[PDB]
Amino acid sequence: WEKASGFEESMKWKKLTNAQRSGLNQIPNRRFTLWWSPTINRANVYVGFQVQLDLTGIFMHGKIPTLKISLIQIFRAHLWQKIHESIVMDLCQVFDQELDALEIETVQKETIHPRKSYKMNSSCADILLFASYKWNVSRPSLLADSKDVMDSTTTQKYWIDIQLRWGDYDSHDIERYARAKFLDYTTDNMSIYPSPTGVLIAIDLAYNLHSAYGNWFPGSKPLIQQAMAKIMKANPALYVLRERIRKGLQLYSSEPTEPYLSSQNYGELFSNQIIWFV
Amino acid sequence: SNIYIQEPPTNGKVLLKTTAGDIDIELWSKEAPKACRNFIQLCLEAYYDNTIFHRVVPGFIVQGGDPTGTGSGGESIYGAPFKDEFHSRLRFNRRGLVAMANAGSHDNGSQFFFTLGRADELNNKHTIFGKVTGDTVYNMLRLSEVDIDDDERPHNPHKIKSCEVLFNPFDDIIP
Amino acid sequence: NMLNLLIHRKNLNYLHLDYNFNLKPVKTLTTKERKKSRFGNAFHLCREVLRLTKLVVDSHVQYRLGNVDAFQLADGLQYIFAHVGQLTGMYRYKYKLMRQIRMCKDLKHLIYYRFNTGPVGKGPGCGFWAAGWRVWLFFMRGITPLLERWLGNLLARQFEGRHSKGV
Amino acid sequence: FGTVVNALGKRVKPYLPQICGTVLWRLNNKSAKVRQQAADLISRTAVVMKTCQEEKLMGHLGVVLYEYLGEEYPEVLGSILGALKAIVNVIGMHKMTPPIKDLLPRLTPILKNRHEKVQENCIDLVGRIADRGAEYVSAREWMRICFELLELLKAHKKAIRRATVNTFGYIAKAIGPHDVLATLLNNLKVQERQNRVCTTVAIAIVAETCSPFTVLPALMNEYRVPELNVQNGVLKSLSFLFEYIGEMGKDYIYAVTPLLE
Amino acid sequence: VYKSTRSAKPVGPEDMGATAVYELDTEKERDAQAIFERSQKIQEELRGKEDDKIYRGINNYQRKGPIRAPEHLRATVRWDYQPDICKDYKETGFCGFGDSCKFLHDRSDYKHGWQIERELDECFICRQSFQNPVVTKCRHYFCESCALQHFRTTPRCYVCDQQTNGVFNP
Amino acid sequence: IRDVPVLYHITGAISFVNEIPWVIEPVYISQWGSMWIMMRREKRDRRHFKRMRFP
Amino acid sequence: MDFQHRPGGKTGSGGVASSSESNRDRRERLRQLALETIDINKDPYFMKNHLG
RNA sequence: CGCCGCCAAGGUAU
Ligand SMILES: O=P(O)(O)O[C@H]1[C@H](OP(=O)(O)O)[C@H](OP(=O)(O)O)[C@H](OP(=O)(O)O)[C@@H](OP(=O)(O)O)[C@H]1OP(=O)(O)O
Ligand SMILES: [Mg+2]
Ligand SMILES: [Zn+2]
Repeated sequence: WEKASGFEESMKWKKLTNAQRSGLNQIPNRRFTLWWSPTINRANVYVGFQVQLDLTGIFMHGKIPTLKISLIQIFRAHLWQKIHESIVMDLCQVFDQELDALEIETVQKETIHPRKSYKMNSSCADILLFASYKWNVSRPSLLADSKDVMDSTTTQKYWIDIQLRWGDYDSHDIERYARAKFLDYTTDNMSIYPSPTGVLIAIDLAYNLHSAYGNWFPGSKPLIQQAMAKIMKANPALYVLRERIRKGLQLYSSEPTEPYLSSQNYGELFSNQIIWFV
Repeated sequence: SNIYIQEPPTNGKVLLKTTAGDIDIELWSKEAPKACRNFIQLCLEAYYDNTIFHRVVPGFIVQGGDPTGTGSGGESIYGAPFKDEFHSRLRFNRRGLVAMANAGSHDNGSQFFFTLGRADELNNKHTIFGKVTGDTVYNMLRLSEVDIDDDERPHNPHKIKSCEVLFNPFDDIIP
Repeated sequence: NMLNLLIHRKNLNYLHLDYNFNLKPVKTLTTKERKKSRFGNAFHLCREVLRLTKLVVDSHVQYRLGNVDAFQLADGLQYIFAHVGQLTGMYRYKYKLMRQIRMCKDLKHLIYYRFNTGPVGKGPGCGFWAAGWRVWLFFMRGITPLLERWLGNLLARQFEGRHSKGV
Repeated sequence: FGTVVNALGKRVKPYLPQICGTVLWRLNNKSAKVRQQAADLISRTAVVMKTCQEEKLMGHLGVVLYEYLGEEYPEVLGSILGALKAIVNVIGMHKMTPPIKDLLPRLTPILKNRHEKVQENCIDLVGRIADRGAEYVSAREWMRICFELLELLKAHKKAIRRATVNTFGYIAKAIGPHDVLATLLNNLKVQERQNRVCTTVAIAIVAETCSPFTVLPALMNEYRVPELNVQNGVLKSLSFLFEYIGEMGKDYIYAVTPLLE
Repeated sequence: VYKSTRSAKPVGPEDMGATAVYELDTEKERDAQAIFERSQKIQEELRGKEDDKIYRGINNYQRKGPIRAPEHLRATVRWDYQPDICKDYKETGFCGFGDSCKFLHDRSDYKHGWQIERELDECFICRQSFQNPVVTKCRHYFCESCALQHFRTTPRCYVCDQQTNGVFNP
Repeated sequence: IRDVPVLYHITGAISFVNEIPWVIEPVYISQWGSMWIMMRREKRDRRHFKRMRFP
Repeated sequence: MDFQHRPGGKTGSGGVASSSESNRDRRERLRQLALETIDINKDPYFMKNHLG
C-alpha cells in the first residue's frame, strides 16, 4: 500500500495559502472509494435510475459523486474507444492467416463510427469476413463448449463485434451476458448488421475475462480462443488502464522476481473457472 | 431487455421470389387495409411477373412495382388511386420497410419501394404497409449495387419471378 | 404537453423531457445555465406522479393491444403499486411517501404469504392489487391541494414575475 | 547494461520482450526506491530499440511513461522524465503515441517541483518541445509557463540556469519577442542575485535567437526607470548581447553609445 | 441466396417484448441465492446424521452475497454528460485548493460526447500560339522571333529582367 | 374496458374524469374472493411466470 | 464533506507568489511608508536619486 | 420480541 511521501518532512517550501494547507486530502477518500468499487456500485440493490457517464459504461447505480470522480480518472482520455480500436486491430491482424480456414478473401474493417463502443440500445458490426461460397455455420453457442453440431445455413460473410462492460459484483457472468446481448441484437430491428450469423464477443473489464456467443466455422473457435488470450496477455490500452488504476489506487508488489507467470498453462488455471487434473 | 421494437404486430404474409433471392413480406393489414388489399390482389393476379426494379438510391430507397420500367406506370385494381393511410407507430426509422411510392397528393397504385436505411424525409408522405422478416433482408440488400449508369435504372435489374401468398385475409378474386 | 412547454417557454432548449416522464441535460452545463435550470418539488413531484400514471396507462394499453391477459396485468400493476421507489424516484423530492412505500412493502407480505399456503408455488402471480391502490389513492387525496397550491405558486412566479422585496 | 546493449544492437532482438516485461513488472516494486533504475534502464535502451526495427513496443511504453509521472518521489520522477526525454530524442516527435498535444500540459505541474533533477529533466524536455514541437499548443501555454520559468530560477546546479534561457529563446522564437519581453524585464526587480542575471542572460537569448531590433527599444527604455537593479540588468544584458552577437553590432554601436555615455 | 422457411408465423414472439427476461447475470437455477437455498435446505434435512462423510459438496461441510437481479426489469438509464473537471487546473495549471478540491485535476482537453453527436450529424508576351516554344537560362519559355525582337528591345529578360548574357537555347 | 364519463376543456387543456366509484360492499368482497380463487388456480397451473417489462 | 465550514477560496485566484514578488511589494510598501511619514513630518531635505 | 433504505443549494465566477 501507500508509501510514497507519506510523512513528507519538507514537501518543497511552497506557500500553502488556505485550502491545500488546512483542508483534507481528497486522494485517499477517492482511492478508498475506488478500492471497494463493485460493492459500492452494485447493480441489484436499487435497480432503477442508473446514470452512465460520457464515453463509459459504468452506469453508476447511485448518486455518489466521489465514486464518479474516482472512476473517471481511470477512464480519462478516450481510452474506452482506444480499447475498442486496439482489440479490433488485434483481432483483425490475427486473421492474416487466411488459408488455415476453408478460405478467407479479405477482412474488412468497416467505417470507424464513434459512439459505437458504448451505445447500449443499438449496435453495429465491427469487422467483417468475406468468402467465395458456403461457409457452413453452426447453431449459435458459447466458446466454453466443444460439441459443434454444425447444421445451419451456408452463408457468405461473417461479422465480428466486440463489447465492453464493468463488473459491479452482482452481474459477472459474461457467458450469459454475451448470450442475452446477442439474442437482444438478433431480435432487434435497429441493427445494420451484414448478417444475422456472426459472433458477438463480450469481455468483462472489471473482473477481466472473456467470452463470446455466435455460430462457428471450423477455422474460427480454437484459433481466436488462444488469439484473444494473447490479447488479454499483451495489449497496450487494456494494460495502461490497469496501470492507470495503479496510479489512482497506489497498489505495489513486494517481490524481487516475477511471480511465475508466463505462457504456461499454469496461469489461466486460476481465472475463476473450474479445471481438474486427471 | 431494452431493444423495444416499437411497431404494431403484423397480420398476413406473402412470399416473393427474385433472382436476388427470396423475400417474405409480412403486412400490417389492420393498420393499412386498402394498400395491403391492393398488394395482395396484385400478388394474387401474378401481376408482378417480369416486373423489374427501376430505381436504386443506395442507402435510401430501392423502387419496384413498375411493369413498364420508366417510373410512371401504376395501375391499381380500384380504377382510381387510393388515399394515404398514415400511422404514428409506422415511420421510416429503419430499413426493410415497404411503402407505396407517391408523387404528392393521394396517388397510390402498384408503384412501391423498399427502404434501405434512415428515411426521415419521407415521414407523413408515404403509406407504410409492410416489412420483411429477418434472415431474408439480405436478399433485398443485394438489390443495392452501384451499377446504376444514371440516378436510376442499372444495367441488369432484378425481376420478380413469382409471388406466393402464405396468408390471405379478407378473401378476394383476381378480377 | 405542459411539462415540455414549461421548458419551451423558459427558453432552455437543452432538457430532453421524454414521454416516460424523466429529465436529462445534454450539453455539459455551464454556470449561467445550470443555475437557471433546476426545479424544486412542484415540478419534479408532479413529474413522478405523472410517470406513475403513465406506467399504469401503459399497462392498460398493453393489455388492450391483445398480447397479455388479465392475471399478468394484475401481478404487474400490483408490482407497480407495491414497488414504487425502486422504479419511479418519487421519494427523492418528497420523503413522507417513503413510509407509505413501506406501508405498501409490508402489506404485500399479507398478500404474498397467503398465496403460498398449500401446493400453489413460490413463483410470481401475486395479482391482488387493491391494497396498494387504496393507499396511493390516499396519497394523492391529500397531496392534490398541496402541489396544486405549489404549481399555482409556480405559475404565479413564472407568468407575472417574482416579488423581490414585497412580503 | 547500456554498453552491452549498444554492443549488441540487432542481436538483442529475441530478448527485448523479456527485458521490457521485467521492466514493466519492476516499475512498481513496493515503492521502496527501486523504481528509478527501471526508468533509467528505459532511457538507456531507448537507442538500441530504434536500430533493431522496434517501434510498436516504443508506442506501448510511451503511454506507460506518459502517466507513470504522477509520482511523489522526486528521485523516481526525474528518472521517469529522463526516460521520456530519451523517448523524445530517439523517436521523431510527431509520430509518438503520447503526443505533444497532451504531454506538455502534464509537464506543467511537474515544473512546480523544486527538486533539481526533476527541474533539469523537465526543462530539457520543455526546451526540446520549444524548438521542435511548438505547433501542438493553443498559443496561451508558452505565455503562462514563462512566468513559472521565473520561479524555476535560483536553482544551484548551473545546468538548469543555462538550459532555461534557451527555453526562453525558443519560446520567443515560437510566439514572438513582445510578450515574454515584459516578463523578462519585470524579472529585474528581485533584490536577489541568481534571478536578475539569469534573466539578463534570457534577455541576451531573446536578443540572439530571433532577429535583433525587437528587444532593443524597450531595453533602452527601461534605463529611464529610477532603480539600481533594472539599470544594472539592462547594462549587463547589453554586455551579453554584444558578446553573443559579435559581428552584428556594427549597426547598433551608434544607438547605444548615448546610453553608455 | 437466403432461402425462407415458408411459414405464416411472424418474425418473433407474440407478446412483442412483454416478457423480457433480462438474463445478463447468472440465471435462476445457478445463481448464488439458489446455491445458498440448496445449502440451507440440505442443512435442514441432514440433522440426525453426524459426519456421514458423503460430504455433499464444498459449502456443505457443516440470500445474501450475490443477490438475484429482477428478471422483469430494465434499469432506467440516463446519460450523465456533466463532468467534474478542475478547470483552473486544466486551462491554467494551478488550482487554488490544491489537493483539497473535490474535482478531478484533469488536463486532457479532448472532445465530449455531445460534441461528437453534433459533429457526426454533418506564349504570354505577344499572347499568340507557341511559335517554337524555347527556353532561357531561368526556365522562361519564349518564342523565337518574339524573343529576338525582345532582345532588340532590351538585352535582359521579360519576367524578372534576368541577365540573358547572349545565351538563348531551345 | 370500463367506459366512463369525462369533463374536458375546449382547447384540450385537461380532461377531468367525473365519476365517483360507487361500489356496493358484499358484491365487491365476493368479486375479489372469486378472482382470488381463480388466480390461485391460475398460478397453480402455470409452469413459470414473467411479469410485465414494466416500462 | 462540510462545504460550509471548510477553509474556502475563490476560483481563478492563482495563489500567492514566491519570496521575490513578496519582498518586492514589501520594499515598495516600505517606500510608500517612508514617503508618507516624510510627507507628514514635512522634510524638505529628503531626496531620491535616479537609482532608487 | 428483529432499528435502519437520501435528494438538492454549498465550486469551477458575472
Ligand atoms: O426477499 P424476501 O425478503 O424474501 O421477499 C421477497 C421480495 O419481496 P420484498 O423484498 O419486498 O420483501 C420480492 O420482491 P423484490 O423486492 O425482490 O422485488 C418478492 O418478489 P415480487 O417482486 O414478485 O413481490 C418475493 O420474492 P420472489 O421473487 O421469490 O417471489 C418475496 O418473498 P420470497 O423471496 O420469500 O418469495
Ligand atoms: Mg466562497
Ligand atoms: Zn480543483
